[PDB]
Amino acid sequence: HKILLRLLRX
Amino acid sequence: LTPEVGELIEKVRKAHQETFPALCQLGKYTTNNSSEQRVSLDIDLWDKFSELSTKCIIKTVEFAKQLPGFTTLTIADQITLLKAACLDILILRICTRYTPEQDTMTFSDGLTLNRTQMHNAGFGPLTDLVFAFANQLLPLEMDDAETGLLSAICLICGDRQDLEQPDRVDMLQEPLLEALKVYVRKRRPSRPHMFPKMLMKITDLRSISAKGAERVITLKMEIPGSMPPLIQEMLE
Ligand SMILES: CC1(C)CCC(C)(C)c2cc(C(=O)Nc3ccc(C(=O)O)cc3)ccc21
Repeated sequence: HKILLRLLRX
Repeated sequence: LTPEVGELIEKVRKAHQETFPALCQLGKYTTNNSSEQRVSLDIDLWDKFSELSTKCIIKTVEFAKQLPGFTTLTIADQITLLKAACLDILILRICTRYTPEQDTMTFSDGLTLNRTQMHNAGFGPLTDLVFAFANQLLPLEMDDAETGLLSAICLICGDRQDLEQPDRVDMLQEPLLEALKVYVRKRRPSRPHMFPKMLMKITDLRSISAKGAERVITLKMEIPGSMPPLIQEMLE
């Protein structure tokens, strides 16, 4: 979930 | 017309518009890759389509972060919502760029594929349902505000499995449904049947995306290498 998270996390 | 409703509509229309280039703004270009023959999977079409989908997933996440209250939910629930609505939003976006005369769909970089190429790129058995949905969508004459609201209603849905706070998501969706209802009546007052008709598209979208989840499965077997990282995260 990685990517996602990244993404997210913002 | 209400002050709170007008702001919600403006925010969602702006979120959609700023993450979605319209067909009219793009410079359409075609490719010769198996344009006339139907095959199980065209590798060159698949690489272009998989990369374009990856970019579109990034835009859908940017769109979600601009929807009011979305970033206030738990990270777990944002992830659950984005994964559940992923195919619904990509399909609604590709179908918004449908050209009936040539029977084509245009991607965000301008790549325009015909029915046979969409089939060969990876849609396969999904193709006629996606194109039928595009034809049903076209007469609705939706604008950025309505497409954006339909996308937000599909994403912010409390019925998704494994939601930590489904009632919180239900509450967040209610202002969007109300905003869509008044906007549809304010923009098109002569036709008051448009609002539940627009909501029927969401049911069709969920049906197409349920079949789409099965297509991810059959595609993983046909494609040479593994699925792109972000696609694997969203659909597995
Ligand atoms: C389920 C299936 C067949 C396999 C898995 C992936 C490849 C994720 C996929 C993606 C889409 C799709 O609609 N992608 C889009 C790509 C780009 C734009 C744009 O540029 O507007 C819009 C949509 C449809 C079906 C599938």
